[PDB]
Amino acid sequence: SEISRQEFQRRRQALVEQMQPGSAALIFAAPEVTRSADSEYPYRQNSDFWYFTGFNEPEAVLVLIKSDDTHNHSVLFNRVRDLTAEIWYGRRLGQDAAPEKLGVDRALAFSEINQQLYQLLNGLDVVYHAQGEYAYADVIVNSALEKLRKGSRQNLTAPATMIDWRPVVHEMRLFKSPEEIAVLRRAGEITAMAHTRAMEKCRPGMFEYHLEGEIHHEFNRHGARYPSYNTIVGSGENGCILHYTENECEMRDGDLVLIDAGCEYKGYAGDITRTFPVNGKFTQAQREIYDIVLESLETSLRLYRPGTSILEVTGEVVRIMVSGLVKLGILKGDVDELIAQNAHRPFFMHGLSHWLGLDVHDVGVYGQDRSRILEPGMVLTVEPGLYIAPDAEVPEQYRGIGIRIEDDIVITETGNENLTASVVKKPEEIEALMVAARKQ
Ligand SMILES: [Mn+2]
Ligand SMILES: [Mn+2]
Repeated sequence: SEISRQEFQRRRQALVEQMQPGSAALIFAAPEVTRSADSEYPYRQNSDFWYFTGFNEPEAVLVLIKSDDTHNHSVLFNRVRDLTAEIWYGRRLGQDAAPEKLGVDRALAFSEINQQLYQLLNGLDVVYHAQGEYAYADVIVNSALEKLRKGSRQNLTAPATMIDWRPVVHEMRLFKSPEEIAVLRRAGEITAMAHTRAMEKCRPGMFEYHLEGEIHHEFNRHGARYPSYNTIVGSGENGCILHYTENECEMRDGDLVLIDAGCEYKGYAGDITRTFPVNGKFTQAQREIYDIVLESLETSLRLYRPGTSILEVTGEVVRIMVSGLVKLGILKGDVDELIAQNAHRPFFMHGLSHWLGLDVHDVGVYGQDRSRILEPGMVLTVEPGLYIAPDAEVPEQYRGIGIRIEDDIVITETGNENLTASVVKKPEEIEALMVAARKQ
């Protein structure tokens, strides 16, 4: 699945629609990033730029100009085609194929941007710019405006009003279209298949990074070349570290292993977290902590729908965590009192949900304490967890236990759709899965 050319145009129009007459929106592409010396990291396009263009190239600037309520055109600045640069690095689009390929009106050379941009801005009243996003962008836009302020003798005028378009654009990215939901849906299946794979390959003696390998390979097998974020494979005490990415330790029999890994498919992120026994059989202590986290997840999945909020559902989860923690001796006291004093924080110290989209931790306003009312189109993760420090003053059997069980969902008109439910989470199911795999 993917975003059709019709859709990028629709997005560009949706933004233009909100623009004031006599203005221009400048959206810059992401700079190339060094990994070491004359080596660069696999290029990743700025998410906002990509959202409107789907163009995976550096040194590109999309300009949307709006004259009035029905008159608007677009200018794209991108790299000039060049034969030496194309024999070495990859094929470029160039100004000639650009207008047709990217659905833009005019396509100029990036090398000409400083000679061209001020001409495009001259005479307008407003210019939408994400000031501070990129330093190279700030230099360009500022000198275009300084040329305009300084050239009144040449009859040039600079738009006195600058407006950040991020709030507007991010508010748009917050609500997914059916096309996007279809992409994310695939991102979910791919990530789910990867998680199922790790569970089936896991054996005591294997290193944590080995499961990172199996996960990344499965991503690749379905056309998702890169992970949306750095893979977490924390076994034993490592599972207590939220973003444990070193994955350097040998997975031992008896310990649990928490895998937090997601694929990047057509620019969209997949978040899945699954915790399971390295040996395929949960101990009673492990099962006791797991059940509380699983109930938090299952209940939240049941609760999430239009009308509620992340804050509201989180309350139901805190309640479940405290109740369960008291029953095991991890917490001591009256449930309602412990709740009121937020007694779960030393064990569950992060949010229950984040927006999900082009960025794992997607854009979009949450509202104070993430209280915003959920509406159809919003896509989020559902990820309860309990991390009992190795030196926590609680019954020994719970020390060094880290468990998270994260699903990705879409708020539908009546409830929500679970994009990552194709990878098992119930303990009997996880055990059955691992046992079936260990035959062969
Ligand atoms: Mn997440
Ligand atoms: Mn995650």
